[PDB]
Amino acid sequence: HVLRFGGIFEYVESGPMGAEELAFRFAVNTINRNRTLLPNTTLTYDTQKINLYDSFEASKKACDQLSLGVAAIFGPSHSSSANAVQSICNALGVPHIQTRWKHQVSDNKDSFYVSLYPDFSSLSRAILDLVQFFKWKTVTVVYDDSTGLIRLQELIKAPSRYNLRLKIRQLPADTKDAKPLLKEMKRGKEFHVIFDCSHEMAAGILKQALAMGMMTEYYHYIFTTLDLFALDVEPYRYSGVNMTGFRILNTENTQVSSIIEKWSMERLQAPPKPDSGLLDGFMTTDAALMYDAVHVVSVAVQQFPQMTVSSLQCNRHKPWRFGTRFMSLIKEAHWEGLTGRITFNKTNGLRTDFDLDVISLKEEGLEKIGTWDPASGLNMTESQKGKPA
Amino acid sequence: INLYDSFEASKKACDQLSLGVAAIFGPSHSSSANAVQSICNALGVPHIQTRWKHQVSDNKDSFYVSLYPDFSSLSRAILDLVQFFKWKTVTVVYDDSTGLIRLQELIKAPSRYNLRLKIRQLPADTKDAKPLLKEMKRGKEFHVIF
Amino acid sequence: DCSHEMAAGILKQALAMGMMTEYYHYIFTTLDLFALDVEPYRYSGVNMT
Ligand SMILES: *[C@@H]1O[C@H](CO)[C@@H](O[C@@H]2O[C@H](CO)[C@@H](O[C@H]3O[C@H](CO[C@H]4O[C@H](CO)[C@@H](O)[C@H](O)[C@@H]4O)[C@@H](O)[C@H](O[C@H]4O[C@H](CO)[C@@H](O)[C@H](O)[C@@H]4O)[C@@H]3O)[C@H](O)[C@H]2NC(C)=O)[C@H](O)[C@H]1NC(C)=O
Ligand SMILES: *[C@@H]1O[C@H](CO)[C@@H](O)[C@H](O)[C@H]1NC(C)=O
Ligand SMILES: *[C@@H]1O[C@H](CO)[C@@H](O)[C@H](O)[C@H]1NC(C)=O
Ligand SMILES: *[C@@H]1O[C@H](CO)[C@@H](O)[C@H](O)[C@H]1NC(C)=O
Repeated sequence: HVLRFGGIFEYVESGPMGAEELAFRFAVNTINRNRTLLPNTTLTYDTQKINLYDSFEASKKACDQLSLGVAAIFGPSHSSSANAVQSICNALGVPHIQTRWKHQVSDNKDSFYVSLYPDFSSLSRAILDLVQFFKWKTVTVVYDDSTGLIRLQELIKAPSRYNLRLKIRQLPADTKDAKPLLKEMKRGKEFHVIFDCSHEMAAGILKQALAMGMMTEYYHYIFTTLDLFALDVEPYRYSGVNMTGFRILNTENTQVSSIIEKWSMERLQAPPKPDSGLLDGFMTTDAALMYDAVHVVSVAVQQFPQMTVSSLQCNRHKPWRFGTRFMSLIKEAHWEGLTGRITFNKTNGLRTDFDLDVISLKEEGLEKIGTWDPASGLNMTESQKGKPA
Repeated sequence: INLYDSFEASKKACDQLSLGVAAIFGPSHSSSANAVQSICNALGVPHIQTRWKHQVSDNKDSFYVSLYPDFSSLSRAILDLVQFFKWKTVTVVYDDSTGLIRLQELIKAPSRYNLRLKIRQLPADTKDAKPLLKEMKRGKEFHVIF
Repeated sequence: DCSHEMAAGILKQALAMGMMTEYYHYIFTTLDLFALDVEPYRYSGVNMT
């Protein structure tokens, strides 16, 4: 048996394609081999290359894929294109997967989509638990673009409950012009910084702060990104700095590291950039989310054997006859992947339960110092250091 | 047009441009206006937006105008009013998260002056303002902006 | 008190050790201070003389 998926990827001109497409093709190859699941059915796909930051081209490619006939469209990363693809697949009833966080409209009435990216409400309360553990009074939150203010909503609302002083600054459009901003932060004399940006932006900010001579024993940085292992701590390890972040890729598991070395040769197929200050040979988190997304789609479609793909039409409003049952089978599968266990909130379809672990910069590198959970709060080995009778 | 349906707005815009018009005065909701703006920017037809929507910082569309006042200038006017009134502690109360996009200069203004900020969000329904007003009275501050 | 090559080496090691603050003041007895790279330390607020 055969089954086709819908892949939409915002491509880059020249070089290799995006790492999400590499993870998608590698994951399809590892489902087409290694017969743990899907014995009677093989999986094919169809990838399209759409324009960066456009939604009409995304709608055209989604209608081309739906006229071709797919099982589930794997949506893009940009917010407006994901909104358009969410609208068309909601109107046609085809299930949708998001590997990237988008701004959720509160009064939107859609139910034909899931997003395996962790919710920033739970991430924001994880940051709140970490800043409550460190006993801070004045903190400065630095973001890059305005939508991050949506992503740190509970951090903004948290001075209404505690005695936490909080200042907020925005990084400029030019990535190398942080020197006035870091000069102002050095003049203001704050030593408690929460950065909210991508890992490449965080690497550029950290390098320009090293050129600023900022980080010491006094300063302390908390990064909201989940790609802290992509950075190199070689020019920052011996300076006594307490960079702290969150992780979701449980590299302690052996099969996870097997996936790491299975993706390492395709990573080094693309040339690295040593000037960027990024450690090559490591998974970005969205590739792991795409891997776990198509794996949980695979274990959901394994339970449904009568999956027939119909070439639906955008110009008509005839929904798929299997879309409701397939979505109501997707929305509860407890597949164990590279991001820990995967569960979906049944109210909205957003991933709100996960097992992060907090990492910190030690003198030997980045080490795991604890574990965050939504129900269990924040248990860590440092708090359980002194436990006498 | 239906409530919050970007594909329906896309289909109506396609049918209307197949009928042929000069310019389109699009919807009042942000996602459908974004889809209609992208479609008419791809097809060259001008767009006129009445209500403010969130602008993506790196969208290269140039076939659209907006007639709501820009919320950066509104935030600067609000900050001018607050700095005229000589205040220290304020409570920003919003309902939709895009208001945090709208009043971003007011949140950045503690880096400028010695302004104390308390920011609260109204609940999902409309009749449950009373617990927020009870928390407002119990928090013992008076300068409230909505 | 060293050569300018050892001065560049000890300056890179001091940058890696977080010595490049406003507190630290450095005096070099070598006469080749323009031979050193002025770029990665001139924004750190150090006092090199
Ligand atoms: C599916 O999505 C739902 C989204 O609506 C999830 O509901 C949300 O659940 C979280 C986690 O339980 C809630 O988080 C926290 O807030 C409560 C306090 O709210 C209390 O005050 C509110 C006042 O308006 C009420 O609305 C609440 O119902 C309740 O009256 C805290 O008690 C929680 O605390 C954890 O954190 C604090 C420190 O901050 C500790 O004191 C606690 O002991 C514990 O350590 C949370 O902070 C959230 O309120 C809730 N609702 C939303 C977002 O609207 C739902 O859980 C989710 N389900 C699954 C399965 O994923
Ligand atoms: C920073 O790290 C040191 C050693 O790792 C630790 O003793 C200290 O408590 C940390 N925090 C601060 C604020 O210095
Ligand atoms: C997590 O919490 C449990 C008890 O709640 C504790 O036994 C365990 O040691 C904690 N994990 C770590 C890494 O400290
Ligand atoms: C460093 O030089 C500045 C002048 O630029 C001076 O104000 C400051 O006191 C000096 N600091 C030390 C530690 O010598």
